Amino acid sequence: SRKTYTLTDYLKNTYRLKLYSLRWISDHEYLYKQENNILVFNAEYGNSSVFLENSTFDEFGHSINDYSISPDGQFILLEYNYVKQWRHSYTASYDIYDLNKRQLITEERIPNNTQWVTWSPVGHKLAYVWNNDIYVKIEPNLPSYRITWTGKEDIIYNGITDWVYEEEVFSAYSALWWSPNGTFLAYAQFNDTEVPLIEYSFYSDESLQYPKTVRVPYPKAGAVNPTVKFFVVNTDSLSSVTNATSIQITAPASMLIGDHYLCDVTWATQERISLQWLRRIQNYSVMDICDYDESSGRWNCLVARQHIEMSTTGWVGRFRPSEPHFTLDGNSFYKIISNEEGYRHICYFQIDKKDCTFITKGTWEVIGIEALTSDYLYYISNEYKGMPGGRNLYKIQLSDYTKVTCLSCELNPERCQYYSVSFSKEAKYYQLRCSGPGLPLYTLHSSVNDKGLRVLEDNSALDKMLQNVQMPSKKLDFIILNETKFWYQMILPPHFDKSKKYPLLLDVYAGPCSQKADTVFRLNWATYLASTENIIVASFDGRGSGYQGDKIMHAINRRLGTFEVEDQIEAARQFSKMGFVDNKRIAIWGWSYGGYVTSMVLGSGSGVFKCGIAVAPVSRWEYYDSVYTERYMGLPTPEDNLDHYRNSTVMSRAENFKQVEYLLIHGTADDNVHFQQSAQISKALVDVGVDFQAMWYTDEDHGIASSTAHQHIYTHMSHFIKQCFSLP
Amino acid sequence: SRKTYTLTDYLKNTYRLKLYSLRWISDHEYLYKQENNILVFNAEYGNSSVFLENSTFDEFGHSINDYSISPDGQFILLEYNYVKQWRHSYTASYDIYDLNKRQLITEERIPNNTQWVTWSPVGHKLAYVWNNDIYVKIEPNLPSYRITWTGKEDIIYNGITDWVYEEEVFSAYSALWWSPNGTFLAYAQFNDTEVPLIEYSFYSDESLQYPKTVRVPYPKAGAVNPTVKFFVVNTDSLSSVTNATSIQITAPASMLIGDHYLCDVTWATQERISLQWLRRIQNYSVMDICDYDESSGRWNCLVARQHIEMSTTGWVGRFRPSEPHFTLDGNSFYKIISNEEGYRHICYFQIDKKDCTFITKGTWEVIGIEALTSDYLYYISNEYKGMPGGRNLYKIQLSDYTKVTCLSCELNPERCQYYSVSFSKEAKYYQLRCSGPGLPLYTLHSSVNDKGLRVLEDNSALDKMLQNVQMPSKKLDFIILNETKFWYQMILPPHFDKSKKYPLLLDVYAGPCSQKADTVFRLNWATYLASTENIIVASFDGRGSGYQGDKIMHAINRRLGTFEVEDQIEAARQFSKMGFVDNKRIAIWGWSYGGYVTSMVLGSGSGVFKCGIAVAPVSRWEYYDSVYTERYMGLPTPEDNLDHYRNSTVMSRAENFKQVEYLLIHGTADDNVHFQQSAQISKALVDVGVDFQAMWYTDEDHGIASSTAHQHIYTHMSHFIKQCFSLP
Ligand SMILES: N[C@@H](CCNC(=O)c1ccc(-c2cccc(C(F)(F)F)c2)cc1)Cc1cc(F)c(F)cc1F
Ligand SMILES: N[C@@H](CCNC(=O)c1ccc(-c2cccc(C(F)(F)F)c2)cc1)Cc1cc(F)c(F)cc1F
Repeated sequence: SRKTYTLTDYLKNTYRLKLYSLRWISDHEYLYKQENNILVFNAEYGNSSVFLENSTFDEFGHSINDYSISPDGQFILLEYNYVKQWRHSYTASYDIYDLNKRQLITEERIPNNTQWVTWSPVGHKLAYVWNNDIYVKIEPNLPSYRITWTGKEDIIYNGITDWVYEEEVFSAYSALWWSPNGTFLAYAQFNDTEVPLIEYSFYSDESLQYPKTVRVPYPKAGAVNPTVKFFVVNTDSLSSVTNATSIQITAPASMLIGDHYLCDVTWATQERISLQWLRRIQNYSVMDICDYDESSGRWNCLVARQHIEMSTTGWVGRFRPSEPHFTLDGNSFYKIISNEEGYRHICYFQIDKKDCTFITKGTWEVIGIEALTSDYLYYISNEYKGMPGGRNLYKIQLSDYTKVTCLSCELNPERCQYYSVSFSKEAKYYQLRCSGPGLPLYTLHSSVNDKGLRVLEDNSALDKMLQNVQMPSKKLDFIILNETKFWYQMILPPHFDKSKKYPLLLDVYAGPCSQKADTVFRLNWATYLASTENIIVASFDGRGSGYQGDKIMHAINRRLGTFEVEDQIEAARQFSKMGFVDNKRIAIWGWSYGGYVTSMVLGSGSGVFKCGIAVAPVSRWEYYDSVYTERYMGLPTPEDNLDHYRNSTVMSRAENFKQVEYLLIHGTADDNVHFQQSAQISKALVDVGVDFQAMWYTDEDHGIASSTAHQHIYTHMSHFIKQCFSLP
Repeated sequence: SRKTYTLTDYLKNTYRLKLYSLRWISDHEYLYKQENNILVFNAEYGNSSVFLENSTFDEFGHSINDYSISPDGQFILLEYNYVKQWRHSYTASYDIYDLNKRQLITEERIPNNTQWVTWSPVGHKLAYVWNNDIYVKIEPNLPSYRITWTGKEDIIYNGITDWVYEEEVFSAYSALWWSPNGTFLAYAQFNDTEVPLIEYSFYSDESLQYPKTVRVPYPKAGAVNPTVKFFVVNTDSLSSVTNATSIQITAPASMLIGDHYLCDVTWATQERISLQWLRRIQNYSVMDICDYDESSGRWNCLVARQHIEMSTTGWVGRFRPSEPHFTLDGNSFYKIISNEEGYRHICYFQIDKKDCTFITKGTWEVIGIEALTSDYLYYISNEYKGMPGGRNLYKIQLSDYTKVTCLSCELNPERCQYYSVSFSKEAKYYQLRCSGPGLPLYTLHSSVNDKGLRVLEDNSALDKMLQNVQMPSKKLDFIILNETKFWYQMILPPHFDKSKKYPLLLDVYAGPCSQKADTVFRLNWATYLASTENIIVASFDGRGSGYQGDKIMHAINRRLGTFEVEDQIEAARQFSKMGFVDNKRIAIWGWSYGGYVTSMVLGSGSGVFKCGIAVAPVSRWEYYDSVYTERYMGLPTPEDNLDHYRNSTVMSRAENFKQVEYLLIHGTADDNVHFQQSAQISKALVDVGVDFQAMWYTDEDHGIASSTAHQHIYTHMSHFIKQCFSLP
């Protein structure tokens, strides 16, 4: 093949991966969009066709960002006027459409700048947050009853996460939960009153004559956190002329003794909701189970049905403690927790019994509980071929815990080692989403039979074009460092000749529970570098990395900026112990956590690496947010861990940068890793007379994700590497 | 010579220029400091010796930043605890010392964080500003009477300039004027109430967990300006138990019709003070002369003793209108104004007569009036050898306006063509400060005789070492472009060979009234470039440039970002029309205004220049301060000049940067040219997919002047140039 995967291929998206994005609404009915056409595929027969023609909204009057169909097939929510806030959060505008009655509503509309909105999980009620206050609407035209009255901007958050909760805990803007009926609106309240603010400049269009100052309630390590109250309200019994009563659920006693976060809300039954609470020191959590006193109107969390989760070697959970899965009756649950040997497995609990029973075991981990039937529990794990880089669907028999069937391991062993799954309601049917090492492969299935009905997308189009191009290949292997196996992955250039010396780029993330070596098919920067510029792009999962059990993962506990960084160096040495590395031309790079590691590595003065790029790096843990930082580091106080805190900064390593070429890039409106962190590094290197290279990106955040800038930054970075490696 | 002026020579200050910094206190007595020793040289005889021994303060207890001896020889003010604000402004701490009585005061001390402080011009009174309010102290231990009560931070300024006045109008923090007696404290009041704020981040020591937001009352072009009131108060008649009465002087009527600034305060006599007022549109100024009604207690500005200054071709004054010089009686004054042909010359005014009389004329300008006697007026001009790059002391006979004696032209024609002057009281004796083309040369003189008593410093030390080093030479010449002569200066490398092709660096300022080509000796970056890296470093004074009369200077009126930029390009062409320029290797660079021009030139797509560095550049005039920007551009409104404003941005030229290599540098804590200005450029270039090089400087201002950073920046820029020119 004469052609090659080029920078412009990557940047302009020459070769598209096709996804198959479906959405179940019954136990056999899902949706697929097509040239604006919302079809409804019937997995049971195949006699699928129109649900909503593409032209239905050619007159609508606005560009349509997203849609939500009420579960009861009666309405469609129309999300237009999208405006991003943080990672998950945004505000939008919303119109409701009567499907049964070919008509768009016009009365008692859902207001512009709405923070969140969602259907009741059965029926067609609407919960919406606007101005920090929650509103309910039983019918798509009746006035909305105001649940909360305390919403103040950047102080009181009703039904929605503040910044830290958004990013660190829940990964959504939304702090609302429906009871599977439609009766109860569970919601949390966040008081940011004494949280400090991060303040940075936003410059906007050329036209804006004074830069605006952005101000964000953001708790850095050891600062004052937000506080949380949790409430439940009845939706049915809602007088259109009395301010509703929301029954607060107070937390456990072991929690109220001090700083705590709310770290899970999972409903069990129509009148039973679970909560999990985490202490500010995140090695101790508790789960409450609370029933509705149908005569009293209160909520009762039986001290005898609490369940403690804790760790002596580390923190609780991968990032947070896992969610529980309740059986129809809601008297027992399944939950992934760490076992005695330190492996995340499925433990089966009874509401009232302290001890659970491990219904899976071994040297490997459960990734997620996916669905639970009367007969089976389905879960994804990296058990197959002893490979933590891999993902598969498995099936366990409820009536017998040794009847484990792998549903995916065998379908396409060569093409498909990284599965994910989407189940129909009642888990009647399921989609498998294969992500590598071959091209993504979407296929549909029936639980009952296990037989593979239909191939939904096999990307053979993409595959056609790829035969024309000199693709890199991808080695996934381990090396042994103690009696421990540490996985790496290399992206080998085309026609890789093991006797030649290739230049190597060490691509780094390295954060707690990271996994940079996997079986996933990717078309990114690395592809352009290997293919066109004949650069091996490595990645390595050392200590602190996840899915290999608490011994590797918690190795980094209270010691961030150490083993993970050192393993990264070690890994490089080992690649040059192999024979294909021009050890006069090893580079490093990374973004976010991985920019930090790349900065630490460069400052280590191991003289292994020539140059390096840090994108949006952490430079000092006291600058990052409390909930992340503390999870690993605890409190920056001399009675706690102020020592490793002060010992793990990039600035303290500035002298050693004399030995390297360094490119530092930061977006200026990074709400997350504040430009501050990069500004401190620069100042440090300036103070010590080290030259380096810098780039900022005006009005850009942690993603540097705008079309123009993403192009600019990968371009810029490309030259830097080429220059560093001397490539004409 | 084997050695060369190296980067490290420039950066580490290998070769020092010696100054001779004296301060007159009588008509024959001045001071010189020596290894901490404050001597007093008696120019009359020479029998000079100790005034204050170096050890006098080895016990003082603080590091001493500065000192001020009261005019009546009785006290010394001790300024310690210096803390910079803007260009001139700062806060400090002050102790008073009794010279007559070998004792440091301890009672009713001058308070920490004092904004300004000054002796009465005769006697030993003290005026001090603190918390925006003025305080007077008749004796160094008696309580201080509070003159003003309205001082509010960042809103009310009594006795001190706000940001824009500091930088643009007066060039001091101080808005206080003593009457030559010690009777009257004239002061101005600045109301910033509706001035917008510039807000930027300041990051501080590593330790500061949240960056601080700096907020500064700063009016961008066409924003709401500060307003000014002016007051006079009697110091003598000051009850220690009645709030003083300050007599407001209101402005003229022609002023109060709209926006205006106060643009000069010069006292005439013990009971007569001059003011000048400038309209917000700065082509019209008025001067008030005001006498004290000794019975009334008012101030009277006789409408018949007003004097209008205005321009049809430009703005009034070089930057502001010039100060007046009053004769002993205070009934007439001398002032530099522009003549009928557009040359800044000395016009002689009578208090009551509209017209003045030009007592100098020609194609050349008066730089400044230096002293006036009963017999002579002394002034500096660039008249000699028709050279606007030169500065000389001249003398005119009051009794006869043709008796013009040049006091300096002839002393050392080869060494000395750039003089400045310091006069004793009554102008009995004078120091000449020669600044080039030779090594600075400081010499003392007597007015009466004109004979050169003593050589004070001849830098022959510096001259010794320089004979060891391969110094660059400096050609200063003109070229003709229309029937106009435009001056340039080249810094030629050692052993310059006119038949070889040298790479050329065009060093740019180019702003209104700029002069980059002069006879001054400099040891800067340019020196290292020419000497060591054999790079010609040129500079060129095109239209908009000063000291050559209103026709060149006002050429740029309402057209900033045009002729000045174009002439810069033209200049380059002309250097490559000569034969020593490798025209495949012309670069451009500049700081502040010059950063702007460097950016416009690079954006011109004249493909004359290969690379270029912009330090701290203006990028869009609507981002700069009102008082500077409006002086040249008027208002950014469609009924005014919104057109040239919007047509003169660097962002609009972003496409053309594809043709060049570009280095953009900004300090992040630039209170002056906000990092905004650079942040908008970068954004523009990213939007048009242009690659460039960027460097920010954490917590640096428009000076990038901190010791570590100035080193870093000149280092970084050096590599960039070398790289661009391919120099090993
Ligand atoms: N801010 C950090 C986010 C880390 N959290 C997660 O990735 C994450 C991912 C998933 C979940 C999550 C959400 C719902 C349910 C679960 C559950 F199933 F319970 F495990 C987990 C919780 C947290 C990452 C980060 C880390 C850095 F060091 C840095 F500099 C920048 C960064 F953005
Ligand atoms: N702000 C600009 C000021 C340059 N200098 C002056 O304006 C100035 C202003 C006033 C005077 C002055 C002060 C006292 C008395 C007199 C006079 F009375 F005229 F003798 C003039 C002398 C020089 C410089 C500048 C210009 C820019 F374009 C830019 F982007 C940044 C900058 F800092």
